[PDB]
Amino acid sequence: FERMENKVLDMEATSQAAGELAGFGIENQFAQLEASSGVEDELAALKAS
Amino acid sequence: FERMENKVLDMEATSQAAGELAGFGIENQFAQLEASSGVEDELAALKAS
Amino acid sequence: GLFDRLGRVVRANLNDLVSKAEDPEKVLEQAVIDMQEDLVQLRQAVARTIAEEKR
Amino acid sequence: RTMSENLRRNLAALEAKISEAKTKKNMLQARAKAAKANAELQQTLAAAAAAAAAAA
Amino acid sequence: TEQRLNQDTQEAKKWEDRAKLALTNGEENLAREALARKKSLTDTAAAYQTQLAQQ
Repeated sequence: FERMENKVLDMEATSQAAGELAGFGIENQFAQLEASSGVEDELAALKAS
Repeated sequence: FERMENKVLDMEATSQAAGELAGFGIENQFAQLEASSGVEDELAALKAS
Repeated sequence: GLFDRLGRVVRANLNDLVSKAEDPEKVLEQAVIDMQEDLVQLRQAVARTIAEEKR
Repeated sequence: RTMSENLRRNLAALEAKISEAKTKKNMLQARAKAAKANAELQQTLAAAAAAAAAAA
Repeated sequence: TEQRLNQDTQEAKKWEDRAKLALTNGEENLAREALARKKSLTDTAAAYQTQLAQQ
C-alpha cells in the first residue's frame, strides 16, 4: 500500500509540473485578459449608436 | 451498494460536462435569443400594414 | 561543430525540397480540416477534466 | 477550477481563428485561379509573337 | 468574383444585426464575438472590389 502511494504521488507531480510550465508563455497568458480580443474601439463606436 | 453508487455518479458527471461544454459556441448561444431569426424589419413593415 | 554545420546544410535542402511539393490550392483547405478536428479532440479532453471538478 | 477557466477561454479563442481562416481560404483560392488563367494567356501571346507568321 | 462579393456584403449585415441584438440583451461579451466575425468579412470584401475592377 505504501509502495503504491508513492507511485501515485509521482504521477500527480509529473502532470502538474508539465501543465504549470505550459501555463507560461505570452499567448496563453494574454488569453486570460478580458479585453484581449481587440475590437473594443468598434465595440465602443457601436455602443455610441 | 456503495461501490455501485459511485459508478452512477461517474456517469452523471461525464454526461453533464459534455453537454455543458457543447452549450457554449456562438450558434447555440445566439439561437437562444428571441429576435435571433433576422426578419424583424419586414415583420415590422408587415406590422405597419 | 563541423558535422553540425554539414547537418544543418543537408537538413535544410531536404526541407526546401518538401516545401515546393506543397500545392497552395490543396494544402490550404487540408490545413483547415486538420485544425477543425484538433478542436474535436480538445473538447473531449477538456470535458473529461470538468467531470472531475464536479466529482 | 482555476484551470478550467483557462482552458475554457483557450477553447473559444481557437474556434474564432478557424472562422477567420475559413473566410480567407475562399478569397485566396479565387486569386490563385485568376493568376493561373492569366499566366496561360500571357504564355499564349508570347508563342504567337515568336512564330511571327505575319512577318513571313 | 462578383457573386462572392454580394454574399460577403450581405453576410456582414447579419453579424451587425446580431451584435445589436446582443447589446440590447446586455450580453456584451457575445457582441464582441459577432464584431470579430464582421471585421474579417469587410476586409475580404475590399479585396474582391480591388480584384474585380482590375479584371
